[PDB]
Amino acid sequence: SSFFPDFGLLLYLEELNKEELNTFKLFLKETMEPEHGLTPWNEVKKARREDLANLMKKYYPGEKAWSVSLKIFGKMNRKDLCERAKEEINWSAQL
Repeated sequence: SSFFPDFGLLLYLEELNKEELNTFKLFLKETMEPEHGLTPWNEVKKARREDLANLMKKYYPGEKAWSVSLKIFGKMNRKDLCERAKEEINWSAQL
């Protein structure tokens, strides 16, 4: 359902350790620029996880914030997260 934007993004950010979260922010900067410009980066680079999930949903509404994060997990080699997402999305659609 609507689980993934409402709850999913934050839950997955919580599976990132401190170093991985910094890697995530850099991938996010790289994907948001130059289209979104330089304004969001100031929010991003100081945001804790809950704050990061919220600000992503401003620029990437609904499932878009979730979709952007998943691609980043794959690029940063957190393939365990990509696999869990597959499992969850596939089960949910079967409901």
